[PDB]
Amino acid sequence: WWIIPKVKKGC
Amino acid sequence: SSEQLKHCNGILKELLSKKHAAYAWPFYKPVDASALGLHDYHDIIKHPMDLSTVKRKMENRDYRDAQEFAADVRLMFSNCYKYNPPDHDVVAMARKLQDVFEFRYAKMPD
Repeated sequence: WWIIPKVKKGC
Repeated sequence: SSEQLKHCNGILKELLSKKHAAYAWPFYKPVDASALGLHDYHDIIKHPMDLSTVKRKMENRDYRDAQEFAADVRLMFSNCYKYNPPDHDVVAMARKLQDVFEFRYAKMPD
């Protein structure tokens, strides 16, 4: 998933 | 021939496998521009592509040769490189998944 869309992944 | 399309299907299955899921997941489905707040996506990307669309085309016997399959997969990466600045995580993920694709596609049976 995205913490910030496109910018930083969370998973 | 059909042998080259089997090689393409093998690559597709690999790209969708758990082995590469950590960097392949952004490409599993079409970019949901509205959900991600990317309201300029479809003005910049005129030919969206993703792995679910490639898989649908493969299952429907849409691809007639390996070059057509490769063009779609590479279009998916190209869209990512066009829309996203290179310092964003999605670009690092695309580059790694394209590494997987290009190194195996190059082993096409002759």
